[PDB]
Amino acid sequence: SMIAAYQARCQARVDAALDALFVAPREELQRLYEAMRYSVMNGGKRVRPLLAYAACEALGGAPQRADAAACAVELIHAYSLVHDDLPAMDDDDLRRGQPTTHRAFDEATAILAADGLQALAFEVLADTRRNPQEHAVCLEMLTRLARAAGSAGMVGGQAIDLGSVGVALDQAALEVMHRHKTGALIEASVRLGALASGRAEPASLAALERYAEAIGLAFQVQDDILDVEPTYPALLGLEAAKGYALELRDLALAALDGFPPSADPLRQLARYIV
Amino acid sequence: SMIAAYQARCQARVDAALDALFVAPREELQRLYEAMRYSVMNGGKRVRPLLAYAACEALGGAPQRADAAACAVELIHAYSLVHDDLPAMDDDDLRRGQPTTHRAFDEATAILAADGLQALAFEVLADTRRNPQEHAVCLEMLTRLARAAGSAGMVGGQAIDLGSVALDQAALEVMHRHKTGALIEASVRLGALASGRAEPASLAALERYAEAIGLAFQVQDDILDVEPTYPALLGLEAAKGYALELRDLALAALDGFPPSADPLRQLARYIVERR
Ligand SMILES: O=C(O)CCn1c(=O)oc2ccccc21
Ligand SMILES: O=C(O)CCn1c(=O)oc2ccccc21
Ligand SMILES: O=C(O)CCn1c(=O)oc2ccccc21
Ligand SMILES: [Cl-]
Repeated sequence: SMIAAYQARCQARVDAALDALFVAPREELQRLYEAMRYSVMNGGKRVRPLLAYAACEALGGAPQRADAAACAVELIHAYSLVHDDLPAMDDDDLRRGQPTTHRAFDEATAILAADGLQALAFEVLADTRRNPQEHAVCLEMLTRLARAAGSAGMVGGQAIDLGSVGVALDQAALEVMHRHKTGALIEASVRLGALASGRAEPASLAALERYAEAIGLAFQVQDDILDVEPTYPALLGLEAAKGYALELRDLALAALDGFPPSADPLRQLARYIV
Repeated sequence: SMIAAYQARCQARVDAALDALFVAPREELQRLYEAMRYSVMNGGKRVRPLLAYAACEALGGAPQRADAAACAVELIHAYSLVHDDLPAMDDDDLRRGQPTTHRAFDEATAILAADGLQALAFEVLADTRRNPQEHAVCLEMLTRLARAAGSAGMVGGQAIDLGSVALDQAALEVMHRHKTGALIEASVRLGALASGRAEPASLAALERYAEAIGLAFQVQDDILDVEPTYPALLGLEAAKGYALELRDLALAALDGFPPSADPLRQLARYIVERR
């Protein structure tokens, strides 16, 4: 497909940029940096970088402009999964058949590596060589990532989740959890790409935000559906869940009304998800 | 010396600014925000904020200019302590007699509250209302904090410590300079940036200052514990002498600074005069 090729391009590109970030500045830090590299360079699909690049293109920006954005959102993502894997959280020994970072190294080193990955996400955005936007735009990219990654966004979502165990969530509560835990960062990926284009305007930003809201949820619905083929199918029944995923794809496509052909990657992604 | 009063003024001010950051934006996030507040609003002495304010004043800036800097360095510091307390690290039930965050709440919540505190540190610096410097200066503050807080600074120092075992003075100093020095130095740097009057020579001198006091503090601390350390490496009396040498280097780095740098001078003396 066109989307398969777009994904593969985004993945090669961001991977090359990320791989360069993990050189220990001195010998004593080698194992720390190897854990950082292990936590990031793990064959992930890089959906968040794809979204940054595609949002950048949708507004007419050359995609290399979003390199730093793409790296930052992937760094946030990766750190979040390392902390999530720990015994006090999800306690996961394996991710796609490979040991998780605390299992491959040790729990302290995993905690620290991921802590350093979060810092690096911000470092890369603030670095006007790696992220060479107008300074006001660099700051807005930082602001948006920090809000989305923190306790009002992704980390907050993780807290809502742990605070809902043993409660039977209704759909509205489930969606509140998803919008925080995964939606904030998806939205920030699109927002930061769009900002990197050097052509953002408030109307186009608001429309891309509607797009992102839609596809973020659509990812979760469809994930639950593929698991079958407190979940969307369990709440709704399998068939109504499938209908809901199509509704989300339609909201996503509608948000892109008026965009030029250079938004086709975002349209194609919305279809691919469902 | 008025250093105690300077410290108390810096503490009240930064505490007021920090306390305002822990309002949950909706109900479902209340307990997370409470754990964040619990992890920061613990009566700490706020040395890093003190440094940001004093560096700002040392360069003729009004101190409220450094409010965001002060908050950001304290947030990084507070998150680092919460993760350090965790069972996989130092495994402490107590911090100054009070239950650690993982005990008062739970381990996941401690991990997450601290993760959120790190994001907030960057949020506060990038927020041009809370940190109303020129844009280029906001970015340099962000750059410096990020580098100091991450795997090449504070987190790296934590890894070096974890990774160490049979260690010589140079290697001990490498560990300290990362684990504690980087953030101490960034506190001074950010405050100086916030003055609006930074320049390379002054920045460099303040960096020498920060290097010196960060180390002096660790030397004096080992000396007081008596009661792989500075006294064991050097002998108790040469360690005491080395603490004075570090204070002197700190004070020499501030040669030529005006009287408004007096808080930094008094702080350097205080570090080696305690007990
Ligand atoms: O599994 C693969 O390697 C290709 C699958 N794949 C694709 O074709 O487009 C995608 C967009 C986002 C994530 C995965 C995608
Ligand atoms: O802890 C007190 O209230 C008095 C001790 N104290 C002081 O007098 O100045 C200080 C600077 C930093 C940390 C502690 C300091
Ligand atoms: O972490 C703290 O707040 C207490 C330790 N501490 C202090 O009280 O004065 C210091 C000066 C330099 C480095 C650490 C110092
Ligand atoms: Cl389709």
